[PDB]
Amino acid sequence: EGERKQIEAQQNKQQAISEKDRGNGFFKEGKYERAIECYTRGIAADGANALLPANRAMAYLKIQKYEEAEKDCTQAILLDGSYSKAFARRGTARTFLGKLNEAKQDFETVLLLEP
Amino acid sequence: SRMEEVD
Repeated sequence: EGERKQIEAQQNKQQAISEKDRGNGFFKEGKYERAIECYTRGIAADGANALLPANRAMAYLKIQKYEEAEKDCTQAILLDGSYSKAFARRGTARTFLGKLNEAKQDFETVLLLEP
Repeated sequence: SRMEEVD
């Protein structure tokens, strides 16, 4: 009854994927400030997709944040620790933040994944 | 630059 409607409430979370694609569309044309919006709205409805915080972290990198990029990357890795891009981006953000050891090990983590 | 690519 309510449980099936709950699985339906799940499967309807493709909103996240479309917000993802749209935000990506904004990113590819240099419009990051709306990419982040689509990414946020995408996160609000699931939730457990690493692509959203990863890409949002990349946009954050493109607008000189690093802190926000680092937090989003950490979350993305928490969701999927097999996504090398999150590690690379977090390594970049940390490199800009002055966290050189951690950035280094994130980088050789990228090297370790890809390979 | 490949990390720059968005999936």
